[PDB]
Amino acid sequence: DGVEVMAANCINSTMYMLMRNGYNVWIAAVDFKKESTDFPFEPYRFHVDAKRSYHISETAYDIETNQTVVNVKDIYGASFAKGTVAICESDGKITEYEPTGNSWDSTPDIRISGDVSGKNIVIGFLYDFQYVFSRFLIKQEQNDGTTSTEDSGRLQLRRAWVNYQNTGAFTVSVDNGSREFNYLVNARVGSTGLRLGQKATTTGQYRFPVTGNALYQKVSLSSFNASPVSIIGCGWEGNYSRRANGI
Amino acid sequence: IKTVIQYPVGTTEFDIPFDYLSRKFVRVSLVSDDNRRLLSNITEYRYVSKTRVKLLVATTGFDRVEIRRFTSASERIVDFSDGSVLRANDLNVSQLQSAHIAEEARDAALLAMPEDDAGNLDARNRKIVRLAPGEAGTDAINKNQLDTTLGEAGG
Amino acid sequence: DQDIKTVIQYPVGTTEFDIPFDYLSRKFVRVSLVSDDNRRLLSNITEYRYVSKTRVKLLVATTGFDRVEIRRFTSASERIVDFSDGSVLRANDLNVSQLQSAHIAEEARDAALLAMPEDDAGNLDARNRKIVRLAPGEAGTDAINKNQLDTTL
Amino acid sequence: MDQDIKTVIQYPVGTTEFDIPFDYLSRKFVRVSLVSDDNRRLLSNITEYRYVSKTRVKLLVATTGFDRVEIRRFTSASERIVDFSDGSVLRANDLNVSQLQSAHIAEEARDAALLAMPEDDAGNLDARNRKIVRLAPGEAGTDAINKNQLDTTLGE
Amino acid sequence: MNMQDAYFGSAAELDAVNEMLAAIGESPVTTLDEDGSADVANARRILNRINRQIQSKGWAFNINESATLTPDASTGLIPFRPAYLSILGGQYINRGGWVYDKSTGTDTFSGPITVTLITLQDYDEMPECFRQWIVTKASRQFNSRFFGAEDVENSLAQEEMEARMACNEYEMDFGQYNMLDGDAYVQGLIGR
Amino acid sequence: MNMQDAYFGSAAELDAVNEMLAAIGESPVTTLDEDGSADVANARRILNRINRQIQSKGWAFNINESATLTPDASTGLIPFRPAYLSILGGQYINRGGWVYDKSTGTDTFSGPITVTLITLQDYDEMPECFRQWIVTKASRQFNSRFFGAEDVENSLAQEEMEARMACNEYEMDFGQYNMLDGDAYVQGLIGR
Amino acid sequence: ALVSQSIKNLKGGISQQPEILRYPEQGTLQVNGWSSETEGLQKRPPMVFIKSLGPRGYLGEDPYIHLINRDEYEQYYAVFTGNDVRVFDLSGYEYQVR
Repeated sequence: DGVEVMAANCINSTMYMLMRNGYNVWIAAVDFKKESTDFPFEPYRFHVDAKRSYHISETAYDIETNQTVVNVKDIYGASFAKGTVAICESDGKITEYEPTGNSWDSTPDIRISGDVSGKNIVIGFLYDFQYVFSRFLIKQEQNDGTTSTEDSGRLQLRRAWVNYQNTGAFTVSVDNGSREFNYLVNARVGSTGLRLGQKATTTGQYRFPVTGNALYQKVSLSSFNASPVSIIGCGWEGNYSRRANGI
Repeated sequence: IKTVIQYPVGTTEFDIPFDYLSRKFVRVSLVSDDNRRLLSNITEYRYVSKTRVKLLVATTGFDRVEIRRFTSASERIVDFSDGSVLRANDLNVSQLQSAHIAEEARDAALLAMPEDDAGNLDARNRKIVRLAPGEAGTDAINKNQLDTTLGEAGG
Repeated sequence: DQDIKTVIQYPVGTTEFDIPFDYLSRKFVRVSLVSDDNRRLLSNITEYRYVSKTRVKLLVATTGFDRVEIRRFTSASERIVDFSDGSVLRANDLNVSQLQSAHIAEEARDAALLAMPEDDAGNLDARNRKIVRLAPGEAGTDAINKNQLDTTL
Repeated sequence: MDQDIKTVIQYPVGTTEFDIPFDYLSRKFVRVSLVSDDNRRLLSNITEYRYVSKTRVKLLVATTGFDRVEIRRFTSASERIVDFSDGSVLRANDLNVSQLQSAHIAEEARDAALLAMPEDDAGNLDARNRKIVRLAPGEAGTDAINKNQLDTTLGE
Repeated sequence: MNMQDAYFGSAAELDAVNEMLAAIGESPVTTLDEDGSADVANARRILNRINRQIQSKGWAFNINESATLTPDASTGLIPFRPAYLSILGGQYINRGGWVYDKSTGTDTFSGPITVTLITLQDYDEMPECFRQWIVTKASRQFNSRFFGAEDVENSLAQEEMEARMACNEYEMDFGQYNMLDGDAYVQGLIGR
Repeated sequence: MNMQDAYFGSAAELDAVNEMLAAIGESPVTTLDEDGSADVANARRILNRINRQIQSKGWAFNINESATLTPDASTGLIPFRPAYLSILGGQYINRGGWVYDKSTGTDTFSGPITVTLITLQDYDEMPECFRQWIVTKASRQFNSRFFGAEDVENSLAQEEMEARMACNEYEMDFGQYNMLDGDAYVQGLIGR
Repeated sequence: ALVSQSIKNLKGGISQQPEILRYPEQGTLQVNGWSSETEGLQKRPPMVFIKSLGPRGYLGEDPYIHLINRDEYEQYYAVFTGNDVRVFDLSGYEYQVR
């Protein structure tokens, strides 16, 4: 929210860069790892921002309150203003820990729940991957190399679909002037990929209803998750009903 | 009755016999035949362990210490979320909350008069206090009516 | 306990009433006109309408009835969430699935608490109410009505 | 039956085949009993009765000496029909059945709670033409009395 | 888990909407959100209209020829509820939100009036043959309004016709109408 | 349901699903429970709907003209279970989830009532001719909804018509109806 | 009738052009997205946090920063504040400068 980026320099894939926060300055890197994880214990990449691995001390558990108190400032060495802190255990469980009140500088402690002790959690801030489509209009390839649309008659588009490689349970939102519909893409029930122990890989294609005039239906994407997403393509279909043929 | 237990006063340490999903569902209260008061956590008592508690305040004026389970249906112990790995234990605990509420409902019925076996209503060797005089023959009769009517016939 | 949330009764004289509990379906909500001698369940569709999610309005007259009752009665035969193979798994469905069973169980607990409870002395408390009907007792320790008493007299 | 009770039904005798009026998750949860005012006895599957169809049963034992036939649902709370384990594929049937078992137990608690003596609309306790069995002797002036005291004071 | 030992049933309303979506080849929906998904919002709106429309036609089981309407207590006005799909057996026109006598120019009734009434009923409260017609007709409409395929519309046109015949036979089987002994005028002529 | 052997109730239903899959050119499956997918699940849903649709039409073997419904013991309410495809032979209309009477405005019944009932019966315990019709009709409906081919639907339409005739002949052979000695009115006229 | 179009790949990007003129691949908004060559669109890789360099203003309000890449072993990250110079390595350690 108030994080300022300065001096972003990259060596090979890794991209080093320094940030200001309003409380502290730190150095961070972005690595384009493929089929690998930052830390050995985590099952997958845990796409959570400002991530680092912390080993909670054994004594950091209270029988009275039955909570494992974790300090954000003691594990990061800095202080943060706002954001949803996500704490990820080894098995893949993820819990969001929004601050109790008035930023993290005032209240930097996290209560957790049951006994955790030493488990090597991964702590970071969740970031929102958002992408909105252009209007689903009829596009003609033409011959000079540019794409041209036609807008003589209205088009009532009926359904749309999205193709995805793996994804991590993102969501699809359809918005027009009046209302707003949300469709969630995730692993199908009764699928070999979806197993109780393991993470959901969910390869396939998803079709969702988008109804109304083409010019007003707005389709967007959002993840806000620690799981990776991967959208390949999309499509649509509807009733054109042109009035006058174009010479 | 598993969800409700009562202990005589005189000890600071008391056990919790029933399994509970959250510490907030457990209710600790001081019970006397005249008055009854609830105890708040931390200030009035603290948890020695998972199954044991200790009372910080004094128990004067109260005959018994009661521990009862009151599972809240409004709040769910297991919050299912996308992007978090689902577990078999999470599914098992999710059903367990509904099962615990049903168990309290069965016990709460047992505190009142439920039907036993072939219909009827049983008071488990418990007398019925207060009650009102019966206007009609079908209506139950209190001991005052018996004493007056058969006391005069008796004497 | 007096924290019962599923059952509430309002006196007549107002066209609109508030539902104090949350519900999963509109057909799990029961609205009735209650009197000392007569009691009838107001249907949906015709008798009343929903002003909002938490408020109803009576379209009928309450003459002859003293109180208006709103009670939650969730049915387990009608599942709110049905899971199908090949359908996207959503955490909202799992949350609602658990909620329906809790709603029925909470209704069970409220019904039991609404019965006559035993006081702290360990014996049943009638709270100055009179027990009615009560078919005559045949066993020795059974409770009796005055028909048993009058024949005894 | 009726609007408030679903898991309990009683049929008068006079026929051999009876209908199960509720949905169930296992045949062990359906209990068939022969009910009379004096006594009431339970019937076992196969030997005493056999399942005509998924919702109808036929009883092989004679129904003499009894007034009614009761069919009641008893879902096992301790024993879960669906047990979830890690590494196994998640199926919709398992999710449906696991949800239903918790729901069926909840209904059975609701019927048991409603069968307890409720307050009626008039504002007083309603025994609903059921005799109060057991009960302890009443000592204070405003106490419910049993027939032992009624017989005791009759002697004098 | 052995399915033969278990007997349970799902929600009838959910299946009807769920069966409507399968008519165009879409995947099932777990719950009737009505807000998150446009299919549920569009399908239930169509299903409610088709259910209401078919009942208003008038059949031997939903027509109540002895229905009575109490005319309030203080004023004679009778509320003409929108649930009333049709009022017959007399001339009543819903003049101003109230029942109008239309034969005597009066809006206030001293006592209850007997009318032939068709009140709206829940979808699950219908005979199975009528339920199949409601779903098939609604899904056929739901195709044309929203999906609008060609081979799907042709297939559903035959399905709706077949379902309408099944309801017609049930109408005759339920009523058992006769042109000699059940007829209102020939029966008098039979007397000798 | 098969009380003799529970295997037959699942093997037969496996073949029905395994036969609708082949209608669109799909390799057979081996275990129905362990093969979820989104295509087998759609197949079972259509098979279930088609099964009760054909049964609810009314045939000489699934109609019980002497069926009785016991109306509880203390109360007089008959639950209207969803297994009752059609309750005709009277004026019972399923008022509020219970059995109504229409002719008499009552819901409670003193004693058992006889009525012509059609009860939803399992697929595996149907006549073989009707089992073939149910599968062939379901596979034809399963093609149009999801695959929606052209030459496949033309071939399946002929098969459904051919299979329906076989049931019609069996329905006639089962009942062996007579217009002289089986007719309910000519029998009296034949008397001499 | 029912007419359909498909966008095979979402390499695209962002377009400020009017919706009629822009290509199907280009979108209107894209935040925290990595449009890879093989996979059409991906969430950007997580930002790992290593070391804290001190309070805000430790590097000045508007510093000039240069990266020194000499060997695989040594990489220096020189910062010129308003009135001072500071040197850090890629591991976050600070070197005193005189």
